Amino acid sequence: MGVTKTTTQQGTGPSPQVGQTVVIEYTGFLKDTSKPDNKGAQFDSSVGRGDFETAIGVQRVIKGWDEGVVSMKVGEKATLDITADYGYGARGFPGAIPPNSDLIFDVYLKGIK
Amino acid sequence: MGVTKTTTQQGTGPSPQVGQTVVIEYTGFLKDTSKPDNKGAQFDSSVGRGDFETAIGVQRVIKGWDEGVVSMKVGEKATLDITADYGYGARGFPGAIPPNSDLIFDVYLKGIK
Repeated sequence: MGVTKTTTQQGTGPSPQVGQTVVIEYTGFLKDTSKPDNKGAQFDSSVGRGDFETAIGVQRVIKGWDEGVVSMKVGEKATLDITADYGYGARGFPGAIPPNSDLIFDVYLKGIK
Repeated sequence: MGVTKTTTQQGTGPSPQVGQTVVIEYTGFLKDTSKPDNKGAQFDSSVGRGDFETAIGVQRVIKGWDEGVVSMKVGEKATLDITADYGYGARGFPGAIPPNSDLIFDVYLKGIK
């Protein structure tokens, strides 16, 4: 239950494998179960900044992204519900994410380099 | 070498010990040796918002803050040069801190609880 994925658009391209570079568009929200779609405050997004690129499965992003994205296919849009332990944990990230925050991300997998 | 400190204003109050809670004002920059004082892009600051309060020395914040702040006295202003090992490490934070980034922080210790 560290990360749960909900598919909102099915993709049919290849699925990322460990070490490949993925290209994603994303928006992140603090989870709040009292709010519509459990989405609390938006804390980050690639929208208007440029698609985000990272090698996947090699701990260069949070564990929920490493595990969620390798389960996706290019073209897929999904929402990842990530527990604090699979996100930024007790530290959080100062200025953006409080300690012990569950997270919701909309993720669109646009490519594998 | 994990964190090195330049004191820019001496403090004369008490110094924190491991496990105490500290009150700090800070600004964080990506290290960029092509820029004055090695300060690249500013990614976060408590200036204009409010002070950051945390238990110190117990891995609630990056190692460079744990060691750097413990070395300070209340009233002290210092600049910390923090290696990636002592900062946010291999993940960083998407759109703000790349993986394996050295960091520069201005820190100002304003209280111990």
